[PDB]
Amino acid sequence: IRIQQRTVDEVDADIAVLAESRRSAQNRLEKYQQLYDEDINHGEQRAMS
Amino acid sequence: KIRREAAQMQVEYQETQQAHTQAQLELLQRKFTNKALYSWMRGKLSAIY
Repeated sequence: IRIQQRTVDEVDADIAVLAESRRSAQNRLEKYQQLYDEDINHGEQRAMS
Repeated sequence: KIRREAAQMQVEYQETQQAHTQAQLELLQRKFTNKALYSWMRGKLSAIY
């Protein structure tokens, strides 16, 4: 019973691992979205003009 | 590391298994009806028979 309690500790440690995986991956997601949707900025259109 | 702890407590579990199997062996040898009694049985029965 103690062994399988430790196993439950293993699996919920893994799900915490994946929760902070979500944190990092979503951070990447908003960074890339902000880069893409802003695209080209007023300095670059000024250079082009 | 919690997995390591679980493995180590599995080791102590099986160590306790060996401990009480040795205890079973020693108490079986310490039982009343045993080899000395049964050798008495066989020898006396053989001679008197």
